[PDB]
Amino acid sequence: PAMNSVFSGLDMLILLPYERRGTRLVVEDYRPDHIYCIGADFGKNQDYSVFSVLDLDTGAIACLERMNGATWSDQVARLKALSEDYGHAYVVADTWGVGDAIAEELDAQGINYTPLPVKSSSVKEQLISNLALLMEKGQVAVPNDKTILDELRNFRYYRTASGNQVMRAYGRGHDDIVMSLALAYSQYE
Ligand SMILES: [Mn+2]
Repeated sequence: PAMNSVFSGLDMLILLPYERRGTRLVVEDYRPDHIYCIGADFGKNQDYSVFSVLDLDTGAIACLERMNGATWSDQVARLKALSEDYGHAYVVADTWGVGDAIAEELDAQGINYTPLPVKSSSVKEQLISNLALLMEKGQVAVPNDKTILDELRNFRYYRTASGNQVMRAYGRGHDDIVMSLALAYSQYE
């Protein structure tokens, strides 16, 4: 890792085998004795949407769905399906800048969700520092997928012109997986 890497506790990340079923990485099927939530980062234009199903009883990701270019309505429909598959799991939705259609459709489709708008660097810092702490404590468990692990590895610290800390992907990379995971783990106790 670089000097400015955010996830200094990557060595304590638990790596889980999975089956790739289309856009889903399935670690395990629904356990009805457990309670789940889903961290949801939507894709605005050609950005990736990522939905991370977290078993709140074990702290392990059960399923992660990722794609780009899906229509807004299809993103909501895929989220509905995931929620229903995991016992009407509640969605932690980053509602910031998603547009009226997704917001309206979450309600119109009766999706079980709570808003967590990632509306500033301060909110992002809260989410990320919680994920990083849980990770160092050996409480984060994710599909053992190189794309996921690489996005975590390449998440780094930078300073703005005003001196404020920001966190983002190295180079010209993506962080939708990082954010989806952080949205899920925001609920984990
Ligand atoms: Mn994103």
